[PDB]
Amino acid sequence: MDSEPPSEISLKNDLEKGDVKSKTEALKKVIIMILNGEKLPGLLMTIIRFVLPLQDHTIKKLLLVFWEIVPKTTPDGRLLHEMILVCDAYRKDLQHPNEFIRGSTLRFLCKLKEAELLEPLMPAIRACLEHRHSYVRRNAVLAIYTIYRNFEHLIPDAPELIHDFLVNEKDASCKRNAFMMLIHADQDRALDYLSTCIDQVQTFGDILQLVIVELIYKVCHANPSERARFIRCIYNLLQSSSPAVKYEAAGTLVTLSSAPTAIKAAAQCYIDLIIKESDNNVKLIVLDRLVELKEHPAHERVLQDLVMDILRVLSTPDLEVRKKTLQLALDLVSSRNVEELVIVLKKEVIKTNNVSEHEDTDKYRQLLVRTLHSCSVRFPDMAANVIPVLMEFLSDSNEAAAADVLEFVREAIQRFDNLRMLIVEKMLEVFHAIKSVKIYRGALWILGEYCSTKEDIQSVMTEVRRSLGEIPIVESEIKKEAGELKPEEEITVGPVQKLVTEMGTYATQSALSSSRPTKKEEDRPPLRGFLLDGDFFVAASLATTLTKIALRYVALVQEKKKQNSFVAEAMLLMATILHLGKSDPVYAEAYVHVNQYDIVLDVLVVNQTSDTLQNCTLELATLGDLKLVEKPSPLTLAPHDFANIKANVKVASTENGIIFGNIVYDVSGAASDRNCVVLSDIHIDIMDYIQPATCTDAEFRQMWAEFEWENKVTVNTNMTDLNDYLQHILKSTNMKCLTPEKALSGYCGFMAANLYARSIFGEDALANVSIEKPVHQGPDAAVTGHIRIRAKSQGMALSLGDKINLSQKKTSL
Amino acid sequence: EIQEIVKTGLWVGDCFIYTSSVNRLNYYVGGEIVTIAHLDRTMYLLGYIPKDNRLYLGDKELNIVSYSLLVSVLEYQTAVMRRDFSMADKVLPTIPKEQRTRVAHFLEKQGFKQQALTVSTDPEHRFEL
Amino acid sequence: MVLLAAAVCTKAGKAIVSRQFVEMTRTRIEGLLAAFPKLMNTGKQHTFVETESVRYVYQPMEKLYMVLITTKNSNILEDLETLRLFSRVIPEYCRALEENEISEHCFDLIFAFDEIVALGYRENVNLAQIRTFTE
Repeated sequence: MDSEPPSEISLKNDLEKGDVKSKTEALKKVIIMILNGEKLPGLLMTIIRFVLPLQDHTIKKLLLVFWEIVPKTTPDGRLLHEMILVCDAYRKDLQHPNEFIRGSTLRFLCKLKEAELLEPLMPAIRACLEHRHSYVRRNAVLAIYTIYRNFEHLIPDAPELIHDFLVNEKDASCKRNAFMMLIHADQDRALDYLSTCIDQVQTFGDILQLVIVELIYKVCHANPSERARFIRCIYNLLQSSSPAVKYEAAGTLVTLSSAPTAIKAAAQCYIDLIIKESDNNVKLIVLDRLVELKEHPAHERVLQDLVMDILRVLSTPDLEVRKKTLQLALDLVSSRNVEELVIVLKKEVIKTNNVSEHEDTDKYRQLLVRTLHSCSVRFPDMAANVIPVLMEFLSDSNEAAAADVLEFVREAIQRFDNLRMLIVEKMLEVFHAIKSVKIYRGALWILGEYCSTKEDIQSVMTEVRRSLGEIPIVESEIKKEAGELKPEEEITVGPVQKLVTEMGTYATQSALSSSRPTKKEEDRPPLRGFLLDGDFFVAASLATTLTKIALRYVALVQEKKKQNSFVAEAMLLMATILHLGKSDPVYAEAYVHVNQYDIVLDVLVVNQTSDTLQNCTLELATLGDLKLVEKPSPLTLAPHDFANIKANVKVASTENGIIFGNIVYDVSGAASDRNCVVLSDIHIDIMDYIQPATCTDAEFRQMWAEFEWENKVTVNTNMTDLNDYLQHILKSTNMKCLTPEKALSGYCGFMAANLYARSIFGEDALANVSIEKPVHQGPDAAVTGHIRIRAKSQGMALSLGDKINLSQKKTSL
Repeated sequence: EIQEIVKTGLWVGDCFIYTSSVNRLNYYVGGEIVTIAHLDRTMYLLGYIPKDNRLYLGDKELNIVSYSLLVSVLEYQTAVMRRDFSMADKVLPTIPKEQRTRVAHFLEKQGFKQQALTVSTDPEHRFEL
Repeated sequence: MVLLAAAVCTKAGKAIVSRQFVEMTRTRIEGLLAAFPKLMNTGKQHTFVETESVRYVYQPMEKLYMVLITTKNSNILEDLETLRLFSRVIPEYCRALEENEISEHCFDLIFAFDEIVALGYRENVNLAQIRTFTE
């Protein structure tokens, strides 16, 4: 009988039957239905009658079982007395020669904090005063303590009965087996006795002595219990810069992340931390101790650095461990992050050296070039390293492989003015075999800026200019680029001037030069030719032309703040980006009142009628996410009764199977068809059910992408900013205004709120409230705001859309 | 009696350089145990062959691995043990950063907070001294 | 009490047999055991996993969870050790875990629970000790 709540009639029958097995099974079936929480008092006389005196342990044990989980509730066969049918003949049970029945009886009897059993539990310590097992003596210290807990904090429970009444706790210390139920409030002499016992311990018992009294002067003295306290005590005597090298903490710690890569990744972190405490700049974070595994002697054999190499990773162990490991290389050794990121990047970025680090997918290659290159932009020393490695990247000599390479290096030159003169000659080489945009773009920029340095350019450019591949974006990049630097410093059959001619043709003009350009018609609609066409005031010469622009870098460009940079090593970053970091007539009148922060729905129940409505009961219901914190409890609604009855309200619950409308309120009365009527007290909305939750800009952005929010409305009374009406109203449809999606200035400055919720509707809810408050001569519609809304199938989107207008209720009875 | 157990050991002068069951190469000076270096794996001291300028270690292999003994550290610390704190300071220009702070801490443990203050690179160790 | 309940669960969505040492967790016992042990106590194949602010210690046996629950704790070794001793005692009564056979020996298991953990404090048990009681 797993859980069957109607079966009590059969149990009575089964409980006495003249067959002992049946009786045991019955009583067992009662236990299992109560434990789940089901019907049990009908049976009581039957249950109690067979078992009572006997020394036959199994039925007695079963009855003994049922007296610690419901004795108080059941009363057919027990009623209320001092020597109840729980203990009257269980004084026999306590005083049987078999330890088990006595012991069991003692154990339940003393366990209860019952006051209708207080006297019978007190000399119940007799059953276990003699200690036939470790179990008997432990059973005794726990039972005396449980007696002490049960209203006997004074002389009824404190001395000895004949050996224990609160003194097993003392005795246990010096006896062969220990266990101290003495944790609080008990004899001082036993506490003292436990200390002595630390030495003459029994190990289970030591965990009991130890919860009470901890800290040792020793190293130990033995056993897991003492050992477990000991690592706590050690952390005290050296708190300083974490544990560093984990103590006896290490054993539990592995299981704490049994799923399976995460342990190594964590372990790797600690091992890296431990090596050294470095400068602790941007991603140079290694704490713990400065010297404890050093770094870097030149006589150390086979050195520290061997372990450091693991941390430099491509994936060399698996991805979770990889992400931890790349950060960890950066963390022990660099200048900041820059130094060790360049080494690390050199390995990752595409080459002709190894083909286990090159790939023909263009974005990844490109990104890897940008990561290597960002280190230079960060720190100078890296410029010198980067440029020759970049030329190796080029040497791959696939159209695309060159292409990616050329694209970053060209950015580097914008930063690094006439420093990378050397690269230009390498960069031209792979520009001729071509099937893509990227190669043309980049090459034309290097060869263009670099012209003073070289003289090749008609020849290199011209094979490509009459070759094909994909050429949209090529136009833009060649347009600003081709002439640049020194007015007449090249010549192969086209000097720098031919280049300016070319540069202009490629931009949007027409001219025979480099055997004509591939295309002329520019990239995306805004860019066009014209700016540059106007430009080249002084023909490709460092002055105030293309050259200027080329040998200068747009805004601030420093660090790895992503200003001509990309922020570490490209593969590690994907993982970091991913991390969102999300945090019968009846009359009612009613108002909601709050006194001393108690929120209640006031209801007055009125019988305007002369007719009888007796049988009157009042209930507030649990609909779904609405709940009663206590229904109105008066038996009112009688002939010409006016009553004030208070129903307390909650807003947060779990969905019930009954209707999901406004608030259900139920009054009952006389009638047999409609004994229960549902009638209303004032408004509560569907919107309550939504649950508020919040987003950060990353979670908002991810969800924006994840599912559409095209749906918009413009809501009146969003004249005001985010903070005022809009927040308060948004709150009531369990929403909250978080992070921005705005871009403010002297022409821009709609207020933008990123909203989130996680509705109990199987959807989230998100929105952006844009408040069109004029920051221009031509506003949208002046003050008002357009709320762009969604939910996960946009079923709550709509709630956001209208619950940001207005919202107010009041009455004054 | 020395803290780190001696799995195997060797005498270089009256100083005992030994391996430990922690994989630590330590040296005994003064009845104090200092760690000269950390061994990454389990290693045994074959002997010290002046020719190679090395201590020859062997793993499980009947082959050679070599650790040169860090004499400058050892001499700084040995001098400290003898209570020749000044003498150990002469060694200090050839004790690097964190090692000067450590050797300083050795000097200090033996006694004389001030001489330890001059050698300690780290300002914090100076500040406390 | 430190130990709220000691409970044998079926991840059928119910507490098959369970023990409330002193009247506190009656119906409460079934809801906790029913939700949490279904997800492996929300574990990942880790003996300690804590969910809804209640420490669940467990061991899977078939579609069943033998579960210890605490919301307070005195020592690391101890919580496992009562569960462990319980796991010696449970196949003597029910021949592994299995809902029907667990159900039939509600009395056996329940009695062991009272004996093993008394007023939430982890006493010790053994298969021979168990015998005197069910005799």
